[PDB]
Amino acid sequence: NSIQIGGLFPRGADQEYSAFRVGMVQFSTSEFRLTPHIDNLEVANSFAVTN
Amino acid sequence: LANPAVPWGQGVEIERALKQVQVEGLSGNIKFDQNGKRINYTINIMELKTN
Ligand SMILES: *[C@@H]1O[C@H](CO)[C@@H](O)[C@H](O)[C@H]1NC(C)=O
Repeated sequence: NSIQIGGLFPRGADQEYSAFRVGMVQFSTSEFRLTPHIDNLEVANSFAVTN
Repeated sequence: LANPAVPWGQGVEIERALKQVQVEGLSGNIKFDQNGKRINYTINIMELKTN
C-alpha cells in the first residue's frame, strides 16, 4: 500500500519542507504511507519545472 | 528534456548572426539590440478623418 507522490520545493525553501516532513510524521497512518520524492528546482524557470 | 540538458555551441553563433542583421522591410528599418528587441523603428501616427 505504497503511494508515490512527487514534490517540488523552490531552492531556499527550508521551513516549508520542514513543515512538510512534520506533516508526514503527524498524519502518518497504518493503513497507507506516502512516499515523497522531493525535487528542488528554480521555480521561476519554466524549463526546470517541466523537466 | 534529457537531463542535464546540453546546448549546442553553434546556437550562440546563429543568435549573434540574427541579432547583427540590419535590413529594409515593410515595417521600415529593421535592427536589433543585444537582447533581441527592435530598434530604430518608425511608428506612423495616424488619425481617422471624415474622408
Ligand atoms: C537608433 O537607436 C538608438 C537607440 O536608442 C538611438 O540612439 C539612435 O539615435 C537611433 N537612430 C535613429 C536614426 O533614430
